[PDB]
Amino acid sequence: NYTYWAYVPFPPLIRAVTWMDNPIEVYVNDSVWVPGPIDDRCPAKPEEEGMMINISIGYRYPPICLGRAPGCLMPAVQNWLVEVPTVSPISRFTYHMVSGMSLRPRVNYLQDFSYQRSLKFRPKGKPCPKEIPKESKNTEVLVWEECVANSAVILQNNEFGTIIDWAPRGQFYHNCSGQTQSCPSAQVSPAVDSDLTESLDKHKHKKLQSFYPWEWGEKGISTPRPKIISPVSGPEHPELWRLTVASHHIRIWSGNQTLETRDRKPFYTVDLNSSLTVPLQSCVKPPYMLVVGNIVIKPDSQTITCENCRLLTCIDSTFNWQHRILLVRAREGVWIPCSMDRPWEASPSIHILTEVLKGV
Amino acid sequence: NYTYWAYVPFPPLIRAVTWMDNPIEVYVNDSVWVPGPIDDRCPAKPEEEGMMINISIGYRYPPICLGRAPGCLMPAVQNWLVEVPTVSPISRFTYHMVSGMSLRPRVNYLQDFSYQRSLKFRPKGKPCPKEIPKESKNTEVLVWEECVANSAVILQNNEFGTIIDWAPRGQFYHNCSGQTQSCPSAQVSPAVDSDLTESLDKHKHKKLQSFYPWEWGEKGISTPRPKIISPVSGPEHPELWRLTVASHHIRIWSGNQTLETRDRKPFYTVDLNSSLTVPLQSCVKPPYMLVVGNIVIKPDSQTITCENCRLLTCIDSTFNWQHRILLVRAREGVWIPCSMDRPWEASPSIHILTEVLKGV
Amino acid sequence: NYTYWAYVPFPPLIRAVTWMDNPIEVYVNDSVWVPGPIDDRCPAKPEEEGMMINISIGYRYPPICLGRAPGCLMPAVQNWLVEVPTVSPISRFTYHMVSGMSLRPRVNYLQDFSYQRSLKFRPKGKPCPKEIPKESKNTEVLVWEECVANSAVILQNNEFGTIIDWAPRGQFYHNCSGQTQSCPSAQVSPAVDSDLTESLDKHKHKKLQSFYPWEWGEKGISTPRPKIISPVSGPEHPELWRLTVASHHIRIWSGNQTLETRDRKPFYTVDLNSSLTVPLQSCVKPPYMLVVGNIVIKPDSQTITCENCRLLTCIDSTFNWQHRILLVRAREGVWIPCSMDRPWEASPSIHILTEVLKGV
Amino acid sequence: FIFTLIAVIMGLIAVTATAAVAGVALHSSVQSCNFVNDWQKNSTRLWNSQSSIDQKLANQINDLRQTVIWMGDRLMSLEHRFQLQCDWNTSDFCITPQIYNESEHHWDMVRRHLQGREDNLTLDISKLKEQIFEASKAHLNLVPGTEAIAGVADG
Amino acid sequence: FIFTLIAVIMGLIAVTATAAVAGVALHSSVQSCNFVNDWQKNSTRLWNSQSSIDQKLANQINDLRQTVIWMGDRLMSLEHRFQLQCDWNTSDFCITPQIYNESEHHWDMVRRHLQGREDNLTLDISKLKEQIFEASKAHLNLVPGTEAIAGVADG
Amino acid sequence: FIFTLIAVIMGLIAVTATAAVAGVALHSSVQSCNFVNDWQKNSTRLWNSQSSIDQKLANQINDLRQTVIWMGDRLMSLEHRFQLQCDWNTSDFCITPQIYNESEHHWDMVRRHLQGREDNLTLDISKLKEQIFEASKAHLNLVPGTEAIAGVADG
Ligand SMILES: *[C@@H]1O[C@H](CO)[C@@H](O[C@@H]2O[C@H](CO)[C@@H](O[C@@H]3O[C@H](CO[C@H]4O[C@H](CO)[C@@H](O)[C@H](O)[C@@H]4O)[C@@H](O)[C@H](O[C@H]4O[C@H](CO)[C@@H](O)[C@H](O)[C@@H]4O)[C@@H]3O)[C@H](O)[C@H]2NC(C)=O)[C@H](O)[C@H]1NC(C)=O
Ligand SMILES: *[C@@H]1O[C@H](CO)[C@@H](O[C@@H]2O[C@H](CO)[C@@H](O[C@@H]3O[C@H](CO[C@H]4O[C@H](CO)[C@@H](O)[C@H](O)[C@@H]4O)[C@@H](O)[C@H](O[C@H]4O[C@H](CO)[C@@H](O)[C@H](O)[C@@H]4O)[C@@H]3O)[C@H](O)[C@H]2NC(C)=O)[C@H](O)[C@H]1NC(C)=O
Ligand SMILES: *[C@@H]1O[C@H](CO)[C@@H](O[C@@H]2O[C@H](CO)[C@@H](O[C@@H]3O[C@H](CO[C@H]4O[C@H](CO)[C@@H](O)[C@H](O)[C@@H]4O)[C@@H](O)[C@H](O[C@H]4O[C@H](CO)[C@@H](O)[C@H](O)[C@@H]4O)[C@@H]3O)[C@H](O)[C@H]2NC(C)=O)[C@H](O)[C@H]1NC(C)=O
Ligand SMILES: *[C@@H]1O[C@H](CO[C@@H]2O[C@@H](C)[C@@H](O)[C@@H](O)[C@@H]2O)[C@@H](O[C@@H]2O[C@H](CO)[C@@H](O[C@@H]3O[C@H](CO)[C@@H](O)[C@H](O)[C@@H]3O)[C@H](O)[C@H]2NC(C)=O)[C@H](O)[C@H]1NC(C)=O
Ligand SMILES: *[C@@H]1O[C@H](CO)[C@@H](O[C@@H]2O[C@H](CO)[C@@H](O[C@@H]3O[C@H](CO)[C@@H](O)[C@H](O)[C@@H]3O)[C@H](O)[C@H]2NC(C)=O)[C@H](O)[C@H]1NC(C)=O
Ligand SMILES: *[C@@H]1O[C@H](CO)[C@@H](O[C@@H]2O[C@H](CO)[C@@H](O[C@@H]3O[C@H](CO)[C@@H](O)[C@H](O)[C@@H]3O)[C@H](O)[C@H]2NC(C)=O)[C@H](O)[C@H]1NC(C)=O
Ligand SMILES: *[C@@H]1O[C@H](CO)[C@@H](O[C@@H]2O[C@H](CO)[C@@H](O[C@@H]3O[C@H](CO)[C@@H](O)[C@H](O)[C@@H]3O)[C@H](O)[C@H]2NC(C)=O)[C@H](O)[C@H]1NC(C)=O
Ligand SMILES: *[C@@H]1O[C@H](CO)[C@@H](O[C@@H]2O[C@H](CO)[C@@H](O)[C@H](O)[C@H]2NC(C)=O)[C@H](O)[C@H]1NC(C)=O
Ligand SMILES: *[C@@H]1O[C@H](CO)[C@@H](O[C@@H]2O[C@H](CO)[C@@H](O)[C@H](O)[C@H]2NC(C)=O)[C@H](O)[C@H]1NC(C)=O
Ligand SMILES: *[C@@H]1O[C@H](CO)[C@@H](O[C@@H]2O[C@H](CO)[C@@H](O)[C@H](O)[C@H]2NC(C)=O)[C@H](O)[C@H]1NC(C)=O
Ligand SMILES: *[C@@H]1O[C@H](CO)[C@@H](O[C@@H]2O[C@H](CO)[C@@H](O)[C@H](O)[C@H]2NC(C)=O)[C@H](O)[C@H]1NC(C)=O
Ligand SMILES: *[C@@H]1O[C@H](CO)[C@@H](O[C@@H]2O[C@H](CO)[C@@H](O)[C@H](O)[C@H]2NC(C)=O)[C@H](O)[C@H]1NC(C)=O
Ligand SMILES: *[C@@H]1O[C@H](CO)[C@@H](O)[C@H](O)[C@H]1NC(C)=O
Repeated sequence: NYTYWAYVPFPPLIRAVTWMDNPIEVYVNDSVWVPGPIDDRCPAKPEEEGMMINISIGYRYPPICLGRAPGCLMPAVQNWLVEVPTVSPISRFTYHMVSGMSLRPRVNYLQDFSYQRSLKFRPKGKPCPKEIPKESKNTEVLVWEECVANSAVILQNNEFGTIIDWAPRGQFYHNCSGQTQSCPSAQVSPAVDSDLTESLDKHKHKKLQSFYPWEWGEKGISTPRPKIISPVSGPEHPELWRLTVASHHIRIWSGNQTLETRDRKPFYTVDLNSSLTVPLQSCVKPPYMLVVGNIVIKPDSQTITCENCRLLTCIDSTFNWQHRILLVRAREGVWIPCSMDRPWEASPSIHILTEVLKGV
Repeated sequence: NYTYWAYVPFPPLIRAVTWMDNPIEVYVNDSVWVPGPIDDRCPAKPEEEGMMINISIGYRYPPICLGRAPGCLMPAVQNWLVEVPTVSPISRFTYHMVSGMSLRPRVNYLQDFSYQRSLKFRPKGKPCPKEIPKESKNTEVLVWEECVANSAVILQNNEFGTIIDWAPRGQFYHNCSGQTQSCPSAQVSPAVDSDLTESLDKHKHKKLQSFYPWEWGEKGISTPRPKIISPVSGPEHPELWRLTVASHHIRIWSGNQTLETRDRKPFYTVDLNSSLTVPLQSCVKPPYMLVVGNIVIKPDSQTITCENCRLLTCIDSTFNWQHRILLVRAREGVWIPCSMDRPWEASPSIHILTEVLKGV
Repeated sequence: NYTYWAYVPFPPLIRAVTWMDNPIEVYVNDSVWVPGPIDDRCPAKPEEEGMMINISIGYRYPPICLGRAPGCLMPAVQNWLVEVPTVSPISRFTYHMVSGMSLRPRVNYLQDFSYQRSLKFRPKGKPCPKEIPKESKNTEVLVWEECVANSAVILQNNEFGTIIDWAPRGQFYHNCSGQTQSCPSAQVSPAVDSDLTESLDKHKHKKLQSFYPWEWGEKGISTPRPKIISPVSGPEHPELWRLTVASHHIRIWSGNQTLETRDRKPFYTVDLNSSLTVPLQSCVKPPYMLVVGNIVIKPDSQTITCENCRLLTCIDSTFNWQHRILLVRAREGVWIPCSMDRPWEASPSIHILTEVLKGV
Repeated sequence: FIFTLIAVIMGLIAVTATAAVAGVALHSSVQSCNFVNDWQKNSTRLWNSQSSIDQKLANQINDLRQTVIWMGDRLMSLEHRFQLQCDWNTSDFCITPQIYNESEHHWDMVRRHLQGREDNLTLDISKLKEQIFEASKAHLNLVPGTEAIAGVADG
Repeated sequence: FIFTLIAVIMGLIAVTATAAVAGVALHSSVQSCNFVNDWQKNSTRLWNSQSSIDQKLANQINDLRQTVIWMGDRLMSLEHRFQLQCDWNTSDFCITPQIYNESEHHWDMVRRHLQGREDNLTLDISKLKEQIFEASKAHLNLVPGTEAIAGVADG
Repeated sequence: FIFTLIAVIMGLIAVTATAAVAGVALHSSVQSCNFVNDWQKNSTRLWNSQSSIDQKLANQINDLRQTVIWMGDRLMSLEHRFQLQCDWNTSDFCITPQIYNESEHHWDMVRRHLQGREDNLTLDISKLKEQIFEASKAHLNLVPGTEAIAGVADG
C-alpha cells in the first residue's frame, strides 16, 4: 500500500458558530411586526427538514447555543410598551404592548429578584430615552430603533464565559424617591411565559393597582444585542433574538392607566387586554444550518456531543423548548491521508503506452 | 458531427440593470455644485461612443429606464432653495436657489395638480427640517444632506411596478390655516423646463406677488432616492438623479422676499434673478454601459427591444430627451452547445504518436 | 539562449503605501486608554524585527511617511482635556488631561505662532462642542468621539502635497472680546515634548496665572484624521496617530482652576499635576510592514531611497525620532524576462519517449 | 472591480457592438465550435488584459453591496471553472465531454437562456451542471477509448 | 455567497446527514482513497451545481463583515489549490505525492483536525503545507521514475 | 486577508530582507530562469502555507474599503493566471512562450516596472498581456514542432 496526504475542499462536515463570529442573517416572514431581512418562502427542500444525525465535534471559541443547559442562553418573554400621553383628569396614558420570546437576564437573589447588571464595555450609540414624547403618530405601526441602556444586563457569568447585553429591558415600577418605605421598590412584568402558549384563542386581561403611579423603564423599542467579554472579546449578535421569537406566538396588547379617588387619596390602575396573536417563522440559509436536540457542551475538553439530534433550517411555533439549538456552518477544506494500491502518478502517458504495445 | 456543451466565461453580451440591484456609481465632473464621486476625465475610448446596436433581451425583475415611455421614469426640473432670515421691516428672506433636471412625480388630477403621495415603508433617517435656522454661514457653498420627508411621492403606479421616493420636493405655497377660502391653496414651481434650455446666455427673472406670505416646503437640500415596492421590494437608488441632471445645464438663482403696503394691507413679493448656468457631465464605468434610443418594454412577456440604438458611457447637455436611457452591464458566463468534426479529446498524446510513427 | 516573458505572482518586493490608499489597521495593546482595534500579542516572529535592507523604489502617489524630513509629517504632543464644572465661589472647573505624541500643525510666523488653518473641503459629521456639559459621569474612563472642528489645520503646504486635518486641537486662551488691548490673545500649550521623555518617574507640575479667565478650545476628545487635497484628493487616515502615540509614554494629568482676589480684582489660576505614565505598543500586520531609517524622498523623479534601514512591525517607547517611518506593503505580481537553455515546452511527453527508445 | 483601460485595442462598447451581428445566428440554431470561438474572441482578450484597479475611482466608493455581490459571482464562477474538463485544442473557453441531447433540451430553452431569462421555459443550469459533473470524471475521460488506441497501435 | 437551490438532487441537510455514518470510520483510522471518494462525492456535487446568487436575499444584507471574511477564506483556498499537484486518476479532490509518515503525525493529530480542533495536540496545517510545497515540485514528480520507464520500454 | 503565522520557517520580514541582495542583479540586466527561481522561492513558500484567517483580528475591522480593494486585485490576478500557458518544468511561477524582443521593450522599461513606477517610460502591462494572450493559444503551442517530432522519431 501507499498512503498519501489528500486535500478535500468541500467535505460533508460542519463547524459550530462561535461568539467570535460576526453576525449572520436570520430571515422572518412577517414585515408588519418584525424588522428585516424578510423572506416568506418555505425551505427549498421541505422534505429534508428533521433528519437525524450523531454529532461529536470540538471548538476553539465558545459556541452559540440557545436553550436550558450549561453553555446555552435561556429564553424568556420580553415586553415592549408604547406610551401615549392623554389630556384627561382621570387617565394618564394609553398603551400598546408587544410580548415575545427573547433572551433571559440573570437574577439577583439578594435583592427582590432584580436583574444582574454590569457597566463594563459601554458601546457607542444613541442613549435610551428617559421621557415620553409629547406626541406619537401612527401608533398601529411599530418602529424598532437601536438603543443603549443606562446599564447592561448579564446573560451568563460562569465557566462557559461572560455574556452581557446593553439593550434595555422594560418593566413596571414605582419611583419611591421622596416617599417612605411603604412604597414598593419591586419591578413587575405585565406578561409571563404562559401568555404566549396557553389559551391562544381566548381573551387575556392584566390588571395592576397601587396607591402610587406606575412608571415604565427602561424605555426604547430595542432588541437584545448580546456579546461575549470573557475570556475573549467578540462582536454583538443582534440576530439571536430572531430565532427565539419565532418559537412562540407574539401577543399584541392595548390598554390605559387611569386614576380614581380611593380612601380620600389617589388610586392608580393599569389595564391591559389582548385577543390577538401572530405566528412567525424564522430561517437561516445555507451554508448555515441548525442542530436541535440534547446538546451537551464540555468546557474542560471543549467538546460538543449530541445523540439522535435533528438538522433544521427554520423555527416555528411548534418548537419544543425541551430541545436546544446549536448554530452550525458547512466546514472548510480538510487534509486527510488515504491509501492507494499503486504509487502516485502525474499523467496516464506511461499507462497509455502500455495498451499501445499490447495493440501492436 | 459531434455536439457538446460549452461554457463561455466572458461572453460579449449585456444584461439589463434592474430595480432589485444595489446602487451603482455615477461620476460627475464638478465638485463645486454636485456631491461625489467625482471624475473629470473623458471616456477612455472617446472614439467608440455612439456605436449602433440592435438589442432583444429578457429580464426577471423590472429594468431601470429613464425617459418618456411605458416602464421608464419621466424627468422634470427640481428646485432646491436656501433661505436666510433677514432683520428688516421691509424684507423677510434672502434666497439662493438651484434648478436641475430630476425625477418627475405623478400628479393628482382630482386636486390642484398636486403630487400623488404615499405613506408606505417609511425609512429610517434624519427628518426633514420644518423651521428655518436662525443663521446660515457660507451660503455660496451648497451642502447636500440626506433627508426623510413627511410623505413619499409616487413616481410610477402601473403594471410595470410601483416606485416611490421619500426625498422631499420643494414648492411655494401659502399657509391657509386659520384663514378664509380667499387664500389660494395651489402650489407654485418657481422654475420650469424651459429655464434650463431656452436662452441660456440671457437674464432670467421670476416674480411672485400675493396678499399672503410665501412659504417654501418641503425644506432640505436632498436628492431623490427612489425604490420599487410592488410587486417586489428593492433597495433605494440615489444615483439615478445624477444621470438626469447632466442632460441639461443647471441654473443658479438669487433673490429675496420683500413686503410693502398695498390697499392698506400687507403685500408680499418674491423676486428671483439668474444669469449663471453650469454645464455638467455624468459617466458610468465598465463593466456598466448605457443603451440610448427607442427602448420598448413589454411587461407581459418581459422583453426589451431597441432597434438602431447607441451605446454610450457619458451624458452631457447635448442629450436629446426624444431618446431613452437603459442601464446595462456586461453579462456573466453562459452555456452553449457547439459542434465539432471529431470526438472530444483530453490530451494530444494520441495525436503526437500519429506523426511519430509517420516520422519513422 | 531563449529569453521568455515570465509572471511571478508573489515576488519578495514591497510597495509604498500612499495617501490615495484607504486606511489600514494599527493595533494597540491597551484598551483602557486607546480605542480599538486591540491586540496585546507580541510579533509572530520576534527574532526577525530590525533586519537591515537597502531600498530604492518609485511611486505614483505621494508616500505616507512620518518623521522630520521633506515629505514626512512631523510629530508633536497633543493635549485632550475634560472639564467638569464645580459649584463653588473659589473654583471654576476640575480637570482631567491626557498628553500623547501626535501630528504637528504648521505655524503662522506672522501671528503669535498660531496654527495655519484652512476652510477647504469641510466633511460631514457631528460638530465639535462649544459648551461644557453639565453632566459628566465616569470621568476616569475616557470616551473618544469623532469630531469636526470649526476650521482645519494644515500639516503640509509644499511641493510634496497639501495635507489638512479637520480634527480639533485644544489650547488654553483668553476670550479678549469686550476687553482692552491688555488682554493676551496668545494660546498656551499646557504640555510640551519634554513631559513625555524626561523624568518619567518624577512628579510633574504646571501652573498658569492671569487676570483673565482661562478657556479651552477647541473642545472634543477627537484624534487627527489627515487627508491629501493637492495635487490629488484622497481619503482620511485616522490610523496614523496610533503609530506616533506609541513612540512615547502617554501622561495623565489632573487639576483645577481656582479664583482668588489679588489687587482688588479677580485672579485666575490653573494647576495641573501628574505622577502617572502609561507605555504602549502599536503594530501593523502582514502583508504590511514598516521601514525605519534615513528615508529620502525625491519629488521630481518620484524616488524613495534608504540605505542601511531596518524592517519592523511594532513601535514602542524605545523608538528614536532621529529615524523616520515609511509604510509599505508586499507587492503584487510582476513580469520579468528570463533566459533558458532550451526552447519553451508544454509537456514532457516528447521527453518521456526519449528514454523509452533508449530503454529498448 | 473597476479599471480604466486606455491602451487596449478595443473597449467594452466596441466589443459589444461588433459581436452583435454574429449573435443573431447564435440565437437561431446550433453553430460550430469554430463559429463560437470567433464570436467570443475579442471579449476574452479584453478581460485578460487589465492591469490594476483604478485607485482614484475605487477609494471613493461609499456603498460596497453591489461590488461585493459582483465579486461573489466571479469567485463562484472561477471555482466551477477549476473543476471542469475541457477539450485540449480550445483554450479560450471550455468544451465539456457532455453530448447535447436535444430531446431533453429543445433549442427554445437555449435561446431563452442566451437572452437572459430565468422563467420555467428556460434551461435549468443547476440541473445541467449536475449532469456534466457526473459525466466528466477523469477515470471516464482521460484514457482514450479502444477505437483510438487500436487505430494508432497498427504496428 | 448565498444561493437558493430548489432543483438540486440533494440539499445541504441531506448531504451532511447521509455522510455521518461513513464519517465514523474516517475518524478512527486510515481508509482507502476509494472510501474517501465515496464519502465526499455528494458534497462536491452540491457545491459545483449552484447557478446564481439569490438577489432577493443578498440585497438585504446590512453588515458585510461575515460575508467578506467567508469570501476571503474561499479565495485563499482556491489560490492554494491552483498550486497543488494531484494524481491524474482522481479529480473530485487532490491527492498529493507526499507520503504519510505516521511517526511525525500520529493518528490522534489527524482525528483532532477532522473534529475542528486547533489545540497543541492537533495537526499543524501550516507546517504540513510547507513540507508538501517543497516535495511536490514539477521537476521532481512530472517525469516518471526509472523503474516505470524501464518497465514499459521492454521492446 | 489577515493571518498570524507563528510556526512558519520564515516571516515576511526575513523573506523581504534576505532576497534584497539578489534583487540588485535582477534590476540591472536579464538573468537566467534558474536565477529568478532561487530569488522568489521562499516568498512563494510563505504565501502557500497560511492556514486560516485570524478571527481575533478580522472581527474588529470597521472600514472594509482597503480589504475589498485588496481582494479584488487578488481575484483578478487569479483569473489571469488560470488562462496562462506555462512551461512544464517550472511550477513555482509561470514562464510564457512569448519571446522577449528587446527592441520593443528596452531594459529601462523593465527596470522601471520592477521599481513600481507607472510613468510613460514604464513597460505597458496591458499592451504586453494582449500580445501574450494572442500568441499563447493551445492550437499554436501544445503540439511540438516538426524539428522536435522528427528528432525523436529516428526509428
Ligand atoms: C409565517 O410563517 C408561519 C409559519 O408557522 C405562518 O403561521 C401559520 O399561519 C397560518 C395562517 O394564519 C396558521 O393557520 C391557521 O391555523 C388555525 C387552525 O389551525 C389550528 O386549529 C386546528 C383545529 O382547529 C388544529 O389542528 C391546528 O393544529 C391549529 O391549532 C386557524 O387560526 C386558521 O384557520 C383559518 O383557515 C382555515 C383554512 O383556510 C379555515 O378553515 C378557518 O376557518 C380559518 O379561516 C389557520 O388555518 C398556521 O397554524 C400557522 N402555522 C403555525 C402557527 O405553525 C404565518 O402565517 C406566516 N406569516 C406570513 C405573513 O406569511
Ligand atoms: C464638465 O464636462 C462638461 C461636458 O459637457 C463641460 O462642459 C463644457 O464646458 C465648456 C467650457 O465652459 C463649454 O465650452 C463653452 O462653450 C461656449 C461656446 O460654444 C457655444 O457657442 C459657440 C458660438 O459662440 C457655438 O459654436 C457652440 O456650439 C456653442 O453654442 C462658451 O460658453 C465658451 O466660450 C469660451 O471659450 C471659448 C474658447 O476658449 C472662447 O472663444 C470664448 O470667448 C469663451 O471664453 C466655451 O467654449 C462647453 O460647451 C461645455 N460642453 C457642453 C455644454 O456640452 C464642463 O466644463 C466640465 N466641467 C468641469 C469643471 O470640468
Ligand atoms: C503594551 O506593550 C508595551 C511594550 O512596550 C508594554 O510596556 C512595558 O511595560 C512594562 C510593564 O509596565 C515595563 O516594565 C517596567 O519597567 C520599569 C523598569 O524598567 C526601567 O528601569 C530599568 C532599571 O530600573 C531599566 O533597565 C529599564 O530600561 C527601564 O528604564 C518599571 O516601571 C517596572 O518594574 C516593575 O517590575 C519589575 C520586574 O517585575 C520589578 O523589579 C519592579 O520592582 C517593578 O515592579 C517594569 O519592569 C516596560 O518597560 C514597558 N516597555 C517599554 C516601555 O518599552 C506595556 O506594558 C503593554 N501594555 C499592556 C496593557 O499589555
Ligand atoms: C521587435 O520590435 C521591433 C520594433 O517594434 C516597434 O518599435 C517599438 C518601440 C514599438 O513601438 C512597437 O510597437 C513597434 O512595432 C519590430 O520591428 C518592426 O517590424 C515591423 C514589421 O516588420 C516594421 O514595420 C514595417 O516597417 C517598414 C517601414 O514602415 C515597412 O516594411 C512596413 O510598412 C512596416 O511598417 C517596423 O518598421 C519595425 N520597427 C523597427 C523600429 O525596426 C520587430 O519586428 C520586433 N521583432 C519581432 C516581432 O520579432
Ligand atoms: C475582433 O477584433 C479584430 C481585430 O483585432 C477584428 O478584425 C478586424 O476586422 C476588420 C473589419 O472586417 C478588418 O478591417 C478590414 O480591413 C481591410 C481594409 O483596411 C479590409 O480587409 C476590410 O474591408 C476591412 O475593413 C480588420 O483588418 C481586422 N483586423 C485584424 C484582422 O487584425 C474582428 O472583426 C473582431 N471580431 C469581432 C467579432 O468583434
Ligand atoms: C450519494 O447520493 C446517492 C444518490 O445520488 C446515494 O445513492 C443512493 O443510495 C440509496 C440508499 O442506499 C439507494 O436506495 C436504494 O434503493 C433500492 C430500493 O429502491 C435498494 O437497493 C436499497 O434498499 C436502497 O433504498 C439509491 O438507489 C442510491 N441512488 C443511486 C445509486 O442513484 C448515496 O447513498 C449517497 N451517498 C452519500 C455518502 O451521501
Ligand atoms: C531561502 O530559505 C532557505 C532556507 O529555507 C535559505 O537557505 C539557507 O541559507 C543559509 C545562508 O546561506 C544557510 O546557512 C548556512 O549554514 C551553514 C552553517 O550552519 C553553512 O553552509 C553556511 O555558512 C550558511 O550559514 C542555510 O543552511 C540554508 N538553509 C537550507 C539550505 O535549508 C536561503 O538562503 C533562502 N533564500 C533567499 C533568497 O531568501
Ligand atoms: C382591548 O379592548 C379594547 C376595548 O374593547 C378593544 O378595542 C375595541 O375593539 C373593538 C373590536 O374591534 C372595536 O369595535 C372598538 O372600536 C375598539 N375600541 C373601543 C374603545 O372599544 C381592543 O381591540 C382590545 N385589544 C386587543 C389587543 O385585543
Ligand atoms: C438593426 O436591424 C435593422 C432591421 O433589420 C437593420 O437595418 C436593415 O439592414 C439591412 C441589412 O443591411 C438592410 O437591407 C435594410 O435596408 C435595413 N433597414 C430596414 C430593414 O429598415 C439594421 O442595420 C440593424 N442595425 C445594426 C446596428 O445592426
Ligand atoms: C402654517 O400654519 C400652522 C398652523 O397655524 C403653523 O403652526 C403653528 O405655528 C404657530 C407659530 O406661532 C404655533 O403657535 C401653533 O401652535 C402652530 N400650530 C400647530 C397646529 O402646530 C405652522 O408653523 C405654519 N407653517 C409655516 C411654514 O409658516
Ligand atoms: C441677481 O441680481 C443681483 C442684483 O443685481 C446680482 O448681484 C449683483 O451682481 C453684480 C454683478 O456681479 C455685483 O456687482 C453686485 O455687487 C451684486 N449685488 C447687488 C446687490 O447688486 C446677482 O448676481 C444676480 N444673481 C444671479 C444668480 O445672477
Ligand atoms: C494630582 O494630585 C492630586 C492631589 O494630591 C492627586 O489626588 C490624590 O491622590 C492621592 C494618592 O493616591 C489620594 O490619596 C488622594 O485621595 C487624591 N486626592 C486628593 C484630593 O488628595 C492626584 O492623583 C494627582 N494626579 C495625578 C494624575 O497624579
Ligand atoms: C455537420 O455540420 C456541418 C456544419 O458545421 C454541416 O455542413 C454538415 O452538413 C453537418 N453534417 C451532417 C448534418 O451530417
